[PDB]
Amino acid sequence: SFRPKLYLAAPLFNEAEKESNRNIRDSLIDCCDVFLPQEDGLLLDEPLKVAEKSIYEADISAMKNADILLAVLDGACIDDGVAFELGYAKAINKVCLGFQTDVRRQAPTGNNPMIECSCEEIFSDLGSLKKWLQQKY
Amino acid sequence: SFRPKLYLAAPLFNEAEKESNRNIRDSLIDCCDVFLPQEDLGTPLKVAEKSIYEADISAMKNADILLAVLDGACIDDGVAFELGYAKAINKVCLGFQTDVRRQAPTGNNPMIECSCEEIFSDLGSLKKWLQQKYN
Amino acid sequence: SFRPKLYLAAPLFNEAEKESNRNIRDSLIDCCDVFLPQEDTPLKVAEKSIYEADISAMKNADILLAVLDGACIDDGVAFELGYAKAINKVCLGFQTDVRRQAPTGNNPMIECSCEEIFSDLGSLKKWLQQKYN
Amino acid sequence: RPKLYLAAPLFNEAEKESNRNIRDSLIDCCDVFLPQEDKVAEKSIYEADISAMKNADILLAVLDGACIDDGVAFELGYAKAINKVCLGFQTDVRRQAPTGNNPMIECSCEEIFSDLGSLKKWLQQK
Repeated sequence: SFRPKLYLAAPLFNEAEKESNRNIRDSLIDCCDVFLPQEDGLLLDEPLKVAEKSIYEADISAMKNADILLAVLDGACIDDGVAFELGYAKAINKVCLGFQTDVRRQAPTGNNPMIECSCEEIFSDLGSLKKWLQQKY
Repeated sequence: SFRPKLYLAAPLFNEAEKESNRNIRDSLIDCCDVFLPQEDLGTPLKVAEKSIYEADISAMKNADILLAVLDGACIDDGVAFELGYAKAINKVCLGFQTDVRRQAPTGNNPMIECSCEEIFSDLGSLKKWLQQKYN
Repeated sequence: SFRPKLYLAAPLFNEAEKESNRNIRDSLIDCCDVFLPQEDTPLKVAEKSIYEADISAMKNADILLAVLDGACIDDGVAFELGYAKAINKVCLGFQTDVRRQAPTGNNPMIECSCEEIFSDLGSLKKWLQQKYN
Repeated sequence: RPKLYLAAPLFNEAEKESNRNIRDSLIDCCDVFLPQEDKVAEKSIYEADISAMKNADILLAVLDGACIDDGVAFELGYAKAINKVCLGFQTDVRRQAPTGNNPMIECSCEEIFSDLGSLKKWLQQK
């Protein structure tokens, strides 16, 4: 089969966000290995600058290990952790994709140019994401 | 060595932000060559975004220093992208922040907080700090 | 004395937000009767219609429940909170987000504007019964 | 000489300087209350902003920002409810949705102004 490695970059600050990341992960598991930052032992609010540093390095690793970075763009604004991770993964030449069901945008003209142009594709639904993934490989 | 290469990652969406960024540039233009995205119709959207994007990537590759202005209701997603991109290609990443606001009561998101070598709250200290690093 | 009328002021911009609102409403439908704005032609006329619909629905409400979660507190939620407080409804917040405005918590207009802010649907419904009897 | 309440974010010195640019701009037409100039610490902050909002004729809410500020929006709503003339000032090219501002904001503001020259001129008629 070959199971590509996927890193889900996504806000994880309330249970709706965390339940929604699980949904995306369960939808991809028959395709791809999925790293989920919220399930990777280290979560902040549960040692301040050492927890921060531990979270940071664990995320950098997981990004380096992945083939794909899926960035969840939903929210009143695009989360800054997600944007940073999107730019880092682009610069080390990962395949970069966006997931966006939200009606809100940065400006009437859509997402920021650095988000819109770094994602090869931005998807509004999981099925299109899954078919696009299978044709890419 | 020459004058160091500062790229200014900053929100530029109203006239306050644009003036704020000109103020930052004018104070550094003794230390560093400064790239301001806002200064450096009949345009189809997709090729517009591409050219703005490509030029910023190219400027970022050509910088020694990325300075990320972290102020605002949210940290700008353009700024946060540029920080991650610059950090992955091993630039010097600094933050500038004057807002009282944060993501959570624990501070900035750890990716922003741990990727900036330092975050400054006043230009004088930032400028002097760069001066010590490069003599 | 019948069932109290409750207005759910919440962001409704994606299916996760819309589902989460439905879950708040379902949890409360034994206590109270819940107006759900997501459950209730040019755009200049569509705005004032939603506006008037919502305004009228807050005026006929007893309780305003404002969910504060998000990268920012939604501006509509914030508008509805202040509009409901000025006409003397009971104003309550619901907040599961670990995020705040400052490292000192919510904006004080929000913090003192709400009479209490809950993190469980459990504790909130208990407060209301022990309030009304 | 109406009394005017500036609903404005005030969390960095760019925002605060920008506020005083608005208020100094209009101090020939109207009196302006600036919240940045004028447990229990938050309660006092609360009690004073509402009583100042009460004494105002006009609420002008600056909408610029990556979000419309919740404090500003709270006061916009409060001010509309007790029947002030509510207006907006928006220079930011950002919007909530690609269809403009939230309908609670757009329709509670009688007019949304792009520059102070227009705002200045509109209050001449009122």
